[PDB]
Order: sequence, then C-alpha cells, then structure tokens
Amino acid sequence: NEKNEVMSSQLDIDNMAGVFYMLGAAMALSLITFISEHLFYWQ
Amino acid sequence: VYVKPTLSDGTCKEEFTVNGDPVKKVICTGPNRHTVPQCCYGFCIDLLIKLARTMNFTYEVHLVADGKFGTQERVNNSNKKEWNGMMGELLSGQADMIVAPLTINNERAQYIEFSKPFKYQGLTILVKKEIPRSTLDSFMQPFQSTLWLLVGLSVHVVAVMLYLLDRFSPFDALTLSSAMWFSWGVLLNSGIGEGAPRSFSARILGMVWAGFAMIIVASYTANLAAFLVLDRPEERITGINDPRLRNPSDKFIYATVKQSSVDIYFRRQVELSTMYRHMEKHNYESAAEAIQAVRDNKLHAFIWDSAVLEFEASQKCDLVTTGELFFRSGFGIGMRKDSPWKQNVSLSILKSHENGFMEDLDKTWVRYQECDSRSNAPATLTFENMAGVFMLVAGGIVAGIFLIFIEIAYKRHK
Amino acid sequence: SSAMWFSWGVLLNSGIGEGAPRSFSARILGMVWAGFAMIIVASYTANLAAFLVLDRPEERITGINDPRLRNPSDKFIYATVKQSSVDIYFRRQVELST
Amino acid sequence: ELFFRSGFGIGMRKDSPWKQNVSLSILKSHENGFMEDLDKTWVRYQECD
Amino acid sequence: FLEPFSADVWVMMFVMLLIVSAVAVFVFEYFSPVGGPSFTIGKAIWLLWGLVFNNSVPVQNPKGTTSKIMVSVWAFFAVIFLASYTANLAAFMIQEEYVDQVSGLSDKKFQRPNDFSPPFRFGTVPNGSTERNIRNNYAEMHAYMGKFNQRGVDDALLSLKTGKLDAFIYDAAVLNYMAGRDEGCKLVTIGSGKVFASTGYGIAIQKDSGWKRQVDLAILQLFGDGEMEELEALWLTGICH
Amino acid sequence: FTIGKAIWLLWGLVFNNSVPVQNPKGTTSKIMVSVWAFFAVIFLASYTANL
Amino acid sequence: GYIKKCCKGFCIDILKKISKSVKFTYDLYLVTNGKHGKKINGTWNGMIGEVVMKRAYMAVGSLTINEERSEVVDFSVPFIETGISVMVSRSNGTVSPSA
Ligand SMILES: CCCCCCCC/C=C/CCCCCCCC(=O)O[C@@H](COC(=O)CCCCCCCCCCCCCCC)COP(=O)([O-])OCC[N+](C)(C)C
Ligand SMILES: CCCCCCCC/C=C/CCCCCCCC(=O)O[C@@H](COC(=O)CCCCCCCCCCCCCCC)COP(=O)([O-])OCC[N+](C)(C)C
Ligand SMILES: CCCCCCCC/C=C/CCCCCCCC(=O)O[C@@H](COC(=O)CCCCCCCCCCCCCCC)COP(=O)([O-])OCC[N+](C)(C)C
Ligand SMILES: CCCCCCCC/C=C\CCCCCCCC(=O)O[C@@H](COC(=O)CCCCCCCCCCCCCCC)COP(=O)([O-])OCC[N+](C)(C)C
Ligand SMILES: CCCCCCCC/C=C\CCCCCCCC(=O)O[C@@H](COC(=O)CCCCCCCCCCCCCCC)COP(=O)([O-])OCC[N+](C)(C)C
Ligand SMILES: CC(C)[C@@H](O)CC[C@@H](C)[C@H]1CC[C@H]2[C@@H]3CC=C4C[C@@H](O)CC[C@]4(C)[C@H]3CC[C@]12C
Ligand SMILES: N[C@@H](CCC(=O)O)C(=O)O
Repeated sequence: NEKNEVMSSQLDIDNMAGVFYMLGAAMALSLITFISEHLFYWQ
Repeated sequence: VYVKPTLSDGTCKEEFTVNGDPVKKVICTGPNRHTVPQCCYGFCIDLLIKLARTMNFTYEVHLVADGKFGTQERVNNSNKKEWNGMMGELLSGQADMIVAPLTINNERAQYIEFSKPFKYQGLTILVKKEIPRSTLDSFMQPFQSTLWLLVGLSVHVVAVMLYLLDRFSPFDALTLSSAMWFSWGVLLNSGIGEGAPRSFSARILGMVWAGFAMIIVASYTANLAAFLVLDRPEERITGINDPRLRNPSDKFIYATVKQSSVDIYFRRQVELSTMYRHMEKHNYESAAEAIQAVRDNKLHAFIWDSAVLEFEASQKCDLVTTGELFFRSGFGIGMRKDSPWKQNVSLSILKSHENGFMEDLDKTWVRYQECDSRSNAPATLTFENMAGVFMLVAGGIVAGIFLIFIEIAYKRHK
Repeated sequence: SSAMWFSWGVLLNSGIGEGAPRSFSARILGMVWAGFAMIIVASYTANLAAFLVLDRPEERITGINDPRLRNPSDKFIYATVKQSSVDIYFRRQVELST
Repeated sequence: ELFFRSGFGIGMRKDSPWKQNVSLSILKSHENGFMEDLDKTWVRYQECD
Repeated sequence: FLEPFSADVWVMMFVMLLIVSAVAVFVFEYFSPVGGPSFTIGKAIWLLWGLVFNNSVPVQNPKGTTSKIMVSVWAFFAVIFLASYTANLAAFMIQEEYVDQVSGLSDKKFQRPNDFSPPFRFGTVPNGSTERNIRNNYAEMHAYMGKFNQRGVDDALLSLKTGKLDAFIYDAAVLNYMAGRDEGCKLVTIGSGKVFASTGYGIAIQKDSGWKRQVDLAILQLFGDGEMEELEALWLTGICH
Repeated sequence: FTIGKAIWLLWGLVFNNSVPVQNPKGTTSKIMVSVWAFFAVIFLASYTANL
Repeated sequence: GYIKKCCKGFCIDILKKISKSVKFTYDLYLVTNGKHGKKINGTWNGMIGEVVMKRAYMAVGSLTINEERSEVVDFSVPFIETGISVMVSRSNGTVSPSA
C-alpha cells in the first residue's frame, strides 16, 4: 500500500548540514575579503 | 437491559428520567451460582411492558444463567447438539421469549423463529482512540539535541569573529558584547542588538548569519504545533479493509464476545479465517469486560453490535467507534416455533415503529450524547500542551533573579 | 505622515516608521493594529505557495475502481480502441455494464 | 493499477507446424536475456523526469 | 481566529506571563548599573507585546545585560507562540457550521406550517407507505402535504433544486441513493441520515405459504455470507458517500 | 545612505527584519522599501511553505 | 503411510475453479522425492518428475515454465507472472545538501 507520511521529524544535523555549509562558506569568504581588504589598504 | 441490585426492602429504587417520568424497572431473578432478585430496566424492558400491556400477558423476567447470547455447540465429547445461553433456555422450555438484543441470524432462525426487528443495526469496531500526551520539553523536540548545541555554539563562533573582523579591519566598530547581542537578536528576532556590524567582511558574515537564522527558525517552526500535541496518524482501524487487521501481528489485539453472533459470523466466513483464530485466543466472556479492557489499553479493538458500541462512545468519551457497519442484521424478539404470540408480537413491533414509540425509546435510552462528537476541526493547544513554554518564561525570570546579582557584583569587581 | 508610516510599516513588517504612539489611547489602537496586521499577513501567507502553483488535485484516477469511472458523465470522457482486447474485456464483464 | 494481466503472444492457426518451436525460442530468449536486451533498446528509454 | 489556543492558555501568556515578565524586565533594568527616557512599566508591556506580533512595532529596548536576557527569553516564547498560532490559522478560519432549517418530522415547521414564516413547501409522492404513515400520525401535516404532491422521485428531485419544493419526504433507501448519486453533492438528507418510522423491504409472499420459511432463511444466508454487502456496494454507492 | 546600506537594508527585509538596517528618508524611497517589504513577505511565505 | 492433510492457497483455489468449469475430479498429494523439479543424472524428480513417470496428470503449484521442463512436460498458460528477482534490505538514506 501507499506509504504514510513519516511525521515527527526530529531534524538532525544531516538534514540541516547543507545550511552549515552556507555559514561555513561565508565564514571563509568573509576571511578572504578581510585579507583582500588588508592588501588593498597596504597597496 | 441494565441490571442493578435491589434495595434492602427487596424493591427497585425509584428513579426518574430527564423528562420527569418515572423509570419502569422490572425485578429480575438472575445470578450474582446463586440466583438473587435484581433490578432490570432499559430499552428492551421498556418495550417488554408495552408488549405485555397490548397483548395482555404477564411475565417473570430472569437473566440467563449461562451468561452467553447463544451459539450452536454440538460438542463431540458428548456427541450432542446443544445451544448455550438464551437460545438454549428458549428451546428447552425454561423461557417462553427472549426480550434481549438477539441478532437475527440464519443459524438461530432454523431452530427458533424471530420477529420483525426492533433495532436495525450492524457490526462495528470500538477502539481506545488516541490521547495526545504532552511533555515539558515538547518545544525542544523538533530539533535533535546535538544540533541544538551547534545552533547555540555557532552563535558564539559567529559573534566572536564578527567582533574580530571589526576590531582588526582597516577602517562604531563592534564590541564583543554588541557582537553577541547582534548574533543573538538576529537568531531570536528580538529588537535587542542595534549595532550593525561595520567592515565589509563582518557585514557579509552578519548577513549570511541572518539567513542561516531564518532557515533555522523556519525549520524549527515548520512543525512545532505537531510536536506540542502529538498524535497517531489517521485511526487505528478503518473497518475490515486494512492489512493491519486482515492478519494477526501479535501487537494488535482484536476480539469479540464469546459464543455470540459475531463469533458465528467470523467462523462461517471463508475469507475471515485468520481473523477468527486471532479472535479465538482473546475472545471475552462478556461485552462489558471487553469495553473495560479497551479502556485500560489491553484490547486494541472490539468488534460488537453498532447499537451498543455507539452508546459507549457517547457516555465514555475516551472510546470512539471506527469502521463502517457490516452484517446488518437487527435485533428480533426470539420465540419458539409454535409461538402463539408471534403474529401479534411482530405487528406490535411494526406498529410501534410507525407510532414513534421506538423513536421515543431511542431518545430516552440510546440517544444521550454526554460528550462532544467528532469533527474535522484542528486541535486547539490547551493548558497541558503549552505548559512546557510557560516554564521557559518562568525559568527566564528565576534565572534573571540570580543573573542580576552577578551583574551588580561584576561592576563592583571591575 | 509618521502615523501612515506606522500603520504601513507594521502591516508590511518593514522598519519604515519609527514613531511609536505617544498617548495611551493611540498606544492601545496602535498595538491591536499590530495584532490585526499579524493575523491578516498570517492568513495571507498561510497558503500563498498553493496559489502560486495553482494545482488542482483529485484529477488523477485511482484506477478502474474510481467512482467517477463507475458512472457515466459528460464532463469525464474515457474510451479505448475499437475492436481490440479492451473492448471485449469490458463487454464480457458484468459489473462494467455502464 | 494494472488489470486483465494477459500478455502478448504470437498468434498462429491450430495446425501451425511452428507451434512449439516458437514458444520454446520465446522461453529460451526469456532466459537468455534476449528479451531484456530488446526491452532496453526499444521500450526502456526514459527521456525526462 | 482565537481558536488555536484555549481560553485559559490565552490568559496566561497575556495576563499572567506578560505582566510578570514586563515587571521582571522593569525590575531588572531598575537595578541594572547601566539603567534617553527611563524605562517604565508601560514601555516594558509595549515591548513585550510587540515581540509577540513579530517585531514590526517600534519599541524601546532595555540597557541592562540581564534585562536583555529576559527579553531574549520572551523573544523565544514569541517565536513559539507564532509558530503554534499560525500553524492552523487558515484551517480554523474556513470552518463552516452548516445549520439545517429543519430537525425532523416532529418539527413545528412540518406540523403547523401556516402559523409561521413564509410557509414551508414540503410534499411526498402519494399512494405509498410514507403518505399512509403521515396520514395516521400527523393528520394536520398530511392535509397541507396534499397541495405539494409530486409525481415521482425524479420529478420531485429537480423541484428541490429549482426552489418550488423545500423538503422531500420519502424512503430512506431511495433518498440515500439519490443523495449519494448526485451532481455537486448539494442534495442532503436531514439528520445526517436520520430515518423515521424504521422499517425494511421484503418479499411480499402469499399469506400462509410454505415458501416463507425457506425464503427467510435464504435472505439471512446472504447476510451471513457477506453477499448483501457486495450488493450494496454495487448498487447503493455514490460519489457523495 | 550610500549603496551598501541600500543592499544591506533590502537583504535584511528578506530575512524578516531582524538585523539593524538604516532606513531612508523621503516618501518615494520609503514607498519603494515598502514595496520590497511586500515582496519579502511573499518570498518568506513561498520559501518556508515547503522548507 | 498416506496420512491426509488439508490443502489451500492461491493455486488450489485456481484448481477448484478449473475443476468446476472443465468438469473433472482430482486427488492431490504432496511430493516426497524432492520438490518442483531437477534433472539429476537424466531423471526428473520433484513435482515435475511425477508427471514424467505418469504418476499423475497435472502438477499444480509454484512450477515455473522454462525450456528445459517444457520439453518433457506440457505447460498450461501462465496464470501468474514470476521470474528472477533480488531481495535486499533497504539502504541508509542520505539527505542531499542544498535541499
Ligand atoms: C529556533 C532556535 C532559536 C533559539 C536557539 C537557542 C539555542 C540554544 C541552545 C541550547 C542547547 C541546549 C541543548 C539541550 C536541548 C534540550 C533537548 C534535550 O537534550 O532533550 C533530550 C531529551 O531529554 C528529555 O526528554 C529530558 C530532558 C529534557 C530537557 C533537556 C535539558 C537541557 C539542559 C541544557 C539547556 C541549556 C539552556 C541554556 C543554558 C546553558 C534529547 O537528548 P537525549 O538526552 O539524548 O535524549 C534521550 C532519549 N530519550 C529521551 C528518548 C530517553
Ligand atoms: C534557572 C531556573 C531554571 C531555568 C530553566 C530554563 C528552561 C525552562 C524549560 C523547561 C522545560 C522542562 C525541561 C525538562 C523536562 C524534562 C525533565 C523532567 O521532566 O524533569 C526535570 C524537570 O525539569 C526541571 O526541574 C527543570 C529543567 C530545566 C532545563 C534547563 C536547565 C538549563 C541548565 C543548563 C546548564 C548547562 C551547564 C552550565 C555551565 C556551563 C527534573 O526532574 P527531577 O528534578 O528529578 O524532578 C522531576 C519533576 N517532577 C517530579 C515534578 C515530575
Ligand atoms: C492576535 C492574538 C491576540 C489577540 C488579542 C491581543 C491583541 C490586542 C491587545 C492589545 C493590548 C495593547 C497594550 C499596549 C500597552 C500600552 C501601554 C501604555 O501605553 O502604557 C501607558 C501607561 O500604562 C500603564 O502604566 C499600564 C500598562 C497597562 C495598559 C493595558 C491596557 C489594556 C487595554 C485593553 C487591551 C485589550 C484590547 C484588545 C481587545 C479589544 C504609558 O506608558 P508610560 O507612561 O511610558 O509608563 C507609565 C509609567 N509612569 C506612570 C511612571 C510614567
Ligand atoms: C531547555 C532549555 C531552554 C533554553 C532556551 C533559551 C532561549 C534563549 C535565551 C537566552 C539567550 C540570551 C542570553 C545568552 C547570551 C548572554 C550573553 C550576551 O548576550 O552578552 C554577554 C556578552 O558576553 C561576553 O562578552 C562573553 C561571551 C559569552 C557570553 C555568553 C555565554 C553563553 C550564554 C548562554 C547561552 C545558551 C547556552 C549555549 C550553549 C551552546 C554580556 O556581556 P557582558 O560582558 O556581561 O556585558 C557587560 C560588560 N560591558 C558593560 C563592558 C559591556
Ligand atoms: C536561503 C536564503 C537565501 C540564499 C542565501 C543568501 C545568503 C545571504 C548572502 C549574501 C548577503 C550579503 C550582504 C552584503 C551586505 C552589503 C553591504 C556591505 O557589504 O557593505 C559595504 C558595501 O560595499 C560596497 O561599497 C559595495 C556594494 C556592492 C555589493 C557588496 C556585497 C556583495 C557581497 C556578496 C557575497 C555573497 C556571499 C554569499 C555566500 C553564500 C560597505 O558599506 P559602505 O561603506 O556604507 O558602502 C558605501 C558605498 N559607496 C562605496 C558607494 C560609497
Ligand atoms: C495585561 C495587559 C497589558 C494585557 O495583556 C491584557 C490583554 C487581555 C485583556 C486579553 C489578551 C488576550 C485576550 C484573550 C484572547 C482570546 C480569548 C478567547 C475567547 O474565546 C474569549 C476571550 C479570550 C479569553 C481573550 C480575553 C482577553 C485577553 C486575555
Ligand atoms: N518456483 C521454482 C522454484 C523456486 C525458484 O525460483 O528457485 C520452480 O518451480 O522451479
């Protein structure tokens, strides 16, 4: 028979690990701009 | 047929209906191995007095000694075909009539002959329904405990480097306290935290964090109301159609009353062969026990007459009948084959159907509706569902009671 | 002007309008308005994604046991190929007379 | 849901000297994987979602 | 729109919890070393209320550290409140309570229709058991029914939709089939299927005949064998059921 | 007002209104921001409906 | 010792319906020498070997039609489709990032 919807989703890390990649990418990207804007100031 | 003990005098206690008319009670002589004079009243008795008055006969009502409705048991240990219950008493001359919820069955119709039905009904399934339990931490459920930590941990990691990316950027900055309030007020959507991050780098990180906090909150609040109340999806059973009931599984226990019409219906049916074997293990001696068994979650389903099961759902609201009706055979007044009263009994039943007497009998005895019925309305979050979040605010005051002293003592220290 | 930006900024959940009402009477009306503007938005956004796609359910047929298939209707037209095996399957069947 | 599950067979007259050799080669080609190869090249394409 | 929460739950968040939290915020800020205009109890209540309704309304935030922590706790509560309230806001707000204009055969609209609002227009097909029961039971209602006598089920079925007739009184088994087999699922039977003068069908065998015993047992055999349930599904099923 | 504040103000409106943006001055710009706020209301409704 | 049992199932009900339509009687009996069928040393055993040695007329059961058997016994039309399939336990689902 058709499978019923599996409710009560606890929403572990693996469900939301993609979001933390976005935050981690911004964390690294912002650091690069931090290094980039220091080179701009120096030169 | 209600049965209640009589008073010390030996006479039925006087009780009145909601309308104000006195309730007609008949002194029975049923068992407790000991036969005592009890008190009987109800739909069948109220019909019995009407039958007696119109057809001009007296009566001596006595409960069945066997306690069973009636089934054909040609036990081969004695090689004799015998009926057990009210059907056995009627055929043996003990009783001249059966004024009781006797289902009109083919097996019984061969030996005894019924009357026109006085109650058209069928078979349905009674269950325990689903009580939505609530905990104190239901609001902490939509997230696993592990990423609850990472959500909190990432607030401080972002806040620390939001301040670091502002203190050391070539360029009113963002202090550590003001960075914590930014990365917290964004997550909780509170107004506190008014210092937007300076610097190109912190603004990038302080805007992806806002998007991160939006997804985190949105996924948290996407199904919060479901976690607060909780519920078993759909219903336990939806009649005899789902594979959960076609075959036994040792986790769902469904049974009926022993030696009744439901036993013969399932025994004779060819498709319902595994159902009968599963029911044969847990079949109950009386309907009242099976109703009580469902109450304390030891019987998962009860296949009984729709006339009686629907009455229970009205009185005790923790039970809700489920499934469509089947084996639509009504209740007839049993009698022996000769039965000089047969012609007049059916006519009085037919006439009292059209007279509205049965409709009046249904209202006085069957139609009560003490509790609320069922509908498609969504559940309203009650006191118990929201009790978890009330202790969150209350614990936010008690914590602040001990927090304010630390803040006062901190300034003195510094 | 500052009263219009309060009503609009509350309704649209934008920061436009920083002048809160000063008097007690305007503060009562200016906070029930926030509740009104919250129910109105919530009921607007409760099913907005459904209106964007605009999908009509109950169109797929569950099979030959569909009640709409059981009875004829001018709105629903179903047919087969003439002089084939499907023609003689339905012709020979007893229940599928309609 | 599928109903009237009757498959496609070669039609032949009652005499049909090729009655049994046709069915045997159909059964053999089923077990040989020939019909599975025929399905892949002709029926199993799957252009889109 | 007030249905998503119970009344006593509504009270605590916004009479008990909100007042105590507002007092707590005011008390914490009063004793805070770092605590524009001074924070007052009215600003605390205005700030807490605004957090409940998202954060669109302008507010004044406290300056103390612990006062902001309490506001943060209230902000988390306000996040939960909106999640649970708005989860079924649309579902609660489309519920329709369809109220019937009549209750049953004993309704005063049926027994005494003249001394009322514009008279009820009800009728039935004559020369049947339904009219006989009304003739014997409701003498006054039957006389009024004579003017609205129909010619058949199909003729009376369309008179209900047009408006010439209001209530059609007939067999339950036929009316259930007509209600089940309907276009638009608009024609319903009062009482959610309530049946008055409960009788049944039956083969009218000759009086004092030997076939009655065998016919009766044959009919009861179909009940036990489940053949009657199959027959009802084949014939007495519609799209409105 | 510059252009970084305009982009910061528009982005913050998309993610509810949590971040401390700087508002413009003048009816026309505040009307445009209000129009973007209506869009940000629709964006969140569509995005979070099936998140 | 030909002890007697009770036989029922999907194929038996087909056998009953066939028997009424074709008007023939039968006496089923379970196998003892193997099952289904296998040509060991050039001799068929099991359910297919008891039709080869004229011990019975038909072999109602879970017999699959194949070229090897159909060369020694006549097979009726397939009353149910079968074949070869692989049964394994379900794998661990992984939620793709960027969902
Ligand atoms: C949208 C977001 C905005 C806001 C974001 C804010 C982010 C802030 C983040 C904060 C991090 C908090 C982490 C804990 C979260 C609670 C869940 C938990 O552990 O429950 C547990 C259930 O356990 C129970 O059922 C009993 C206890 C429940 C409450 C747990 C106490 C938490 C203590 C600390 C509170 C810290 C508070 C701060 C003070 C330092 C589940 O885990 P388990 O124990 O393995 O379960 C056993 C399984 N069993 C139950 C079936 C047997
Ligand atoms: C400051 C004042 C409190 C603030 C609360 C804030 C959150 C408010 C949310 C409340 C929701 C309820 C959560 C728990 C529910 C499951 C547990 C349960 O039922 O039993 C518990 C009840 O609970 C408590 O006694 C309080 C639990 C507080 C959880 C947060 C503590 C954070 C500490 C973080 C420290 C991290 C490390 C810090 C250093 C780095 C305890 O059980 P018991 O005591 O055996 O008695 C049972 C009670 N009974 C008999 C009546 C049934
Ligand atoms: C959608 C789901 C929920 C739906 C329902 C809920 C949504 C609707 C709810 C709306 C409620 C809105 C409340 C706004 C608060 C304003 C406070 C204020 O102006 O304070 C003033 C004073 O006031 C006080 O000191 C007393 C504070 C209590 C006022 C409560 C009024 C309630 C009126 C009935 C509300 C019910 C109406 C709604 C029904 C008709 C001014 O402040 P201040 O002078 O700075 O401070 C004083 C200090 N000092 C004296 C030292 C100077
Ligand atoms: C069942 C459970 C339910 C829970 C529901 C919770 C719901 C949400 C509830 C509450 C959330 C809001 C309160 C928490 C944050 C307080 C701190 C802050 O904002 O600012 C601090 C920054 O402090 C610093 O500079 C040091 C950095 C660490 C502080 C935070 C530690 C963790 C707090 C716990 C976090 C949770 C645990 C996380 C675990 C991973 C204050 O700074 P200060 O130096 O004191 O300022 C004075 C100095 N000055 C005058 C010079 C400026
Ligand atoms: C699921 C949710 C949606 C999907 C996820 C979305 C997540 C959110 C993603 C991204 C949000 C990023 C927000 C950026 C904030 C802009 C303001 C700013 O930086 O201030 C600076 C503006 O800088 C400038 O002067 C140039 C402006 C051009 C655009 C710069 C930002 C592009 C970074 C793109 C990187 C993308 C990283 C994405 C990584 C994932 C400085 O301000 P100022 O000094 O006042 O400026 C004066 C102006 N003047 C120079 C003309 C005089
Ligand atoms: C303390 C003051 C500053 C105000 O918060 C004070 C705000 C307060 C007056 C409001 C707030 C919420 C109101 C209830 C909302 C819903 C219902 C359900 C409905 O079925 C009956 C009415 C009831 C219980 C409302 C009663 C008033 C109520 C508690
Ligand atoms: N049904 C098969 C045996 C089971 C299998 O497929 O291995 C046969 O009749 O030979």
